[PDB]
Amino acid sequence: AGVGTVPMTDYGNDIEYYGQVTIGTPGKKFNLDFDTGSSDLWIASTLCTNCGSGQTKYDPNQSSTYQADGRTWSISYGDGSSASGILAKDNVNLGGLLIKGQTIELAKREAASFASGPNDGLLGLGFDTITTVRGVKTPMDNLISQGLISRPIFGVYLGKAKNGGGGEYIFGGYDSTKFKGSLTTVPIDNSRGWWGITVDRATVGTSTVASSFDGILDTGTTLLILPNNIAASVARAYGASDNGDGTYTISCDTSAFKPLVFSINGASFQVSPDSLVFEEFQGQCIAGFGYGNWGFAIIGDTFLKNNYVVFNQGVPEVQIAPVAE
Amino acid sequence: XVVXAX
Repeated sequence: AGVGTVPMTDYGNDIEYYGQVTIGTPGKKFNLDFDTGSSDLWIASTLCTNCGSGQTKYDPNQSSTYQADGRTWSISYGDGSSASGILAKDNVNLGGLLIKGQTIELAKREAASFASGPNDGLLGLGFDTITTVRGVKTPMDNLISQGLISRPIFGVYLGKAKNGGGGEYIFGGYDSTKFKGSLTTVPIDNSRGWWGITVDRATVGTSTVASSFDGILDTGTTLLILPNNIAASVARAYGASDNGDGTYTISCDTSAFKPLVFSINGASFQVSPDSLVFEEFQGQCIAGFGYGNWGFAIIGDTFLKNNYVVFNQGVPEVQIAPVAE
Repeated sequence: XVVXAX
């Protein structure tokens, strides 16, 4: 694997994607979820009292480069999960790039969904205006300032379980084998600390199911979550039925569905028919799109496993192109 | 599902 190249592991039916990170000296490998919707780097530690027995835990005592920090932290994600603990400092090796002196957040407590998932913690890739502790420099901030990347970018390829899973993150570069055509440049709004974009319209066949709306590119959100009127409008196009819990029940037979097409900055990006079905349970299928009571959409893995994204922290802007498949 | 710092 090339410099700053991190091969990802697809968990379940495109639930999430994690990669290995080496923390400490001599260091241990941690499977972290790469999240563009958050900016805190936290990991399960031996200070943890409700952590999974399966999780790999960071042990201060076994890293000769650990440095104590008197600050505490606590986070609350949008799916109701959380974690809390203490700050510390150590070295993080991301794809061969050794970030020296990264602020790592060691978990003392964590939600049970963390304890039972595949992750040892999270790597956040949002802007630093949203770190939970003021003054923390995120890993991207550090790669740039330590000169480990020459371009303030990361290229993201998320695979489809249907095709073998996988995925790959490249810090300071991108891979044109993973996409097709020309990249489209889309300006980013980071005023709320996220990768915000504007979708000009959404169509299904010849029907305009939605006009322009804002969304955030979130690699760490499984589905495409839309504001209530938009979701409703999309579901009507597919005969999906509201399960009343932010999810829809859709036909398992996607063969007749037309793709959901997003018009972003003049180009067409889609959610292929197959991605319209998230999961099949005892012959009932959950749709790849859901609803939330937000004015903005959460453009999650349903969309990202269909379109390659180059994230530029410097401008900021993104470059999108249809995945090559 | 999972929905990461809202």
